[PDB]
Amino acid sequence: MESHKHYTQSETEFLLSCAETDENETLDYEEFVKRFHEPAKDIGFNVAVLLTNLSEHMPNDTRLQTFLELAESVLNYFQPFLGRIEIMGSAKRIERVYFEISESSRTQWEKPQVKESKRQFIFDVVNEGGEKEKMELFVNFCEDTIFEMQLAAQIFWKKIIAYQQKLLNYFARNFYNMRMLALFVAFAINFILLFYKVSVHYVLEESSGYMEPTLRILAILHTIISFFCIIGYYCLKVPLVIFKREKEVARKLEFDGLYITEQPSEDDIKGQWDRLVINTQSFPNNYWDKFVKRKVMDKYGEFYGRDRISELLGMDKAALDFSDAREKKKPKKDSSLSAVLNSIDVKYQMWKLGVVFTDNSFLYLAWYMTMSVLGHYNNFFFAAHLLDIAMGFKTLRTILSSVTHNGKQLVLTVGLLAVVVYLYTVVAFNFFRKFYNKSEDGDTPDMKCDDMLTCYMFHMYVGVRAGGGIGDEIEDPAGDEYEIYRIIFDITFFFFVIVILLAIIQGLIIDAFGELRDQQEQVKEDMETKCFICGIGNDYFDTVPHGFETHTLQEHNLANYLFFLMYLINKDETEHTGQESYVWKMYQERCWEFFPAGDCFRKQYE
Amino acid sequence: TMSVLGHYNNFFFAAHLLDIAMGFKTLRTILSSVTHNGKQLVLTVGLLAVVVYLYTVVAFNFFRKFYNKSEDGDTPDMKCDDMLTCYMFHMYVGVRAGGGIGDEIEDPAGDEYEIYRIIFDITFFFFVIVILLAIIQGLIIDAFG
Amino acid sequence: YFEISESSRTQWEKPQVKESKRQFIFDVVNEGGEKEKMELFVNFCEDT
Ligand SMILES: [Ca+2]
Ligand SMILES: [Zn+2]
Repeated sequence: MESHKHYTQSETEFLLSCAETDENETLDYEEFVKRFHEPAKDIGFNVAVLLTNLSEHMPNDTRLQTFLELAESVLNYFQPFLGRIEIMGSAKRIERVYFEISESSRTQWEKPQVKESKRQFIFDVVNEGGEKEKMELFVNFCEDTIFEMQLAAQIFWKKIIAYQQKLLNYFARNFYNMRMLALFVAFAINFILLFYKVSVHYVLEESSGYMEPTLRILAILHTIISFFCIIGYYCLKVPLVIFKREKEVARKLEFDGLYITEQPSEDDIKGQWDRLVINTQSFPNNYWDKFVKRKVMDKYGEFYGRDRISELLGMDKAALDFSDAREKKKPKKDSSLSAVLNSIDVKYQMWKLGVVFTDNSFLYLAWYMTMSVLGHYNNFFFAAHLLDIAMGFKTLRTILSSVTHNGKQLVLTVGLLAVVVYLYTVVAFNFFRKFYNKSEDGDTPDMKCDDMLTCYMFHMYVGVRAGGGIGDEIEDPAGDEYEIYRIIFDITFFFFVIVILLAIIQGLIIDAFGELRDQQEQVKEDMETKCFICGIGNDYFDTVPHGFETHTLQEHNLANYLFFLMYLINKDETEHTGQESYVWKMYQERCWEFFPAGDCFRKQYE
Repeated sequence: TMSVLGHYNNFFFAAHLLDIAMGFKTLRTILSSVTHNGKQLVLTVGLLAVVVYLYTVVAFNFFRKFYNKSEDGDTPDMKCDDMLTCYMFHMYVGVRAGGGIGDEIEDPAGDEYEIYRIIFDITFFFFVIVILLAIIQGLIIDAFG
Repeated sequence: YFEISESSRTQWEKPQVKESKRQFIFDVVNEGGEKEKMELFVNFCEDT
């Protein structure tokens, strides 16, 4: 401690004065730091927040300058522990509030799935969401993310359950690695299936042993890995989506009265599926708000009937359960002795199944599993697993979303194409029917136009795909009886169908791909040259070196805002400061006017 | 090294004609364009290979009696009677026929697989010819632009 | 105000200096923005 260049002799002797000397000349540094560091850390963080507030408010004071050099000598330890937010409220001015950030919160934020959720939120809030619901979506994302961080941190009856929990946690932790291994095994199976031949009798001929049994080995391994992937997903991401839906339906019940006063429509299947379990037993299982039932009861009980509310919301004959629990409640209760199973609520379980079977990703993994099962029957069904790279990469997802994007325009252009092909078909069927003789020697003429449906199909199957119309494959007229009419027909066909409509669908898909790529680049450039919270711009902060960088990484950090919301939630109110209590009241009343809309600390002060 | 190799075989001096591409400006622009959207080009080519492979396996299972590339024979030159040969024939003819793959193999002309064969061929000419090949074309043209 | 040498003018009129100048202009207006523009310009002046 005297040679590590971080202590002078006075400090070294002051620190040896704190020794224990347990009669053998030995100190236990373990208990030393377990006893002498935690309160020191807490009060040091408090005084560091005080000094940082004083610094960021009153600059350029030599006495405060030495105070600040000592302050930063201390802050070199509390830099990753203090966070700052710019609130706008209760004073008509920007206020820099400070708070504590937990190492656990930092780790759970550094977790991968949290980063994936963050990038997805950024993308779908800059693409679709504007500025009226931007803060709404951001606060919803913060809530979903703190729930996801809690889940990631969480990641005879006492012998099987404690092991199945560990197994599910391991699967949820290695879900992504399971996906990569599944992709690699699928590529291997497809390579082996490429090394193939036929004799009516399928055999893998191109190799000499060591390749037939490994195919079945990799097939059963891929099936096992697909089952492991779906099991890990069901315990890693299903909690998040069911929590989102529970929060949505609970807030619709509380604020809007979706199933009390403004009953949903008949086409919205989501409304009906939520009405299915607005009255279940354990309705808020993941929203951590087990009192939305009593809240909506107290809100809509004196107008629509308290008994009616209690029967439509579940928990019948328990309108006095609150008073019974407030006055001489029961201490506890054993689970059961004869009812080991069926304790769960079948209604809520069916609701969970119905919400996971329309997740658009659980469905993808289910299709993956069924394709593996079918590949066990016929090995060539493992080729469908090669499409996993299209969903794994970015620009491939862009191509797929492009071919899906202009869906209605594509379908209607294809319909118009079919209609012009049908019109050209009927004119060729009436007039130019002696020219559709597809034979070289015969002598049996293979007339493709001597039937309406066959002629229409020959048209839609040759004339659309000949690249030069339809006349370049059937016989040339070469006779002054229908020459001019036949040529005008063929040139009009090659004009409207080949170089116009086919080109229209081509350009439709190409422009959809270009638009999707261009929106992605615009989202990237907006995140790179514009602030998310305030959105003042980049040239304003491009005055001091790294100005915009420090502004977006210190003052208006989305991670800092999320950590501040987590701190307010875990703050144990009646201990909030003025600004913290104000922000908490705004968050409870769902107003979000405390975000800096068109101002920042630099724009407000010097 | 190309000059040294041209001393061995004189035709290696043809590689020196590419010096104008680096000497001029718009030619360097064309080369930097074909290099620019590199990852997007590679991944679009991979997706192209994948759809060609899927169309290959469906043609290999169902429409294998139509790949008879002969005029007189009498020995049938079946190009689809092997998986790798069928995939290669696909990636080598159906991508570059300009009108799909059905415009070079025999017409079904029979009410047994006619509708399925035509839907297969029109979907091929749609996805591979006038969509994905067009996507790579537009990628390079837009990089140049 | 300052003095400019005829030697400096000639070496600036040299061709490779003009090539380096145009390359710097191109790759400082294309990739470089305004935060590192003066950095790149001073580095170019030293190289030149
Ligand atoms: Ca208080
Ligand atoms: Zn900002």
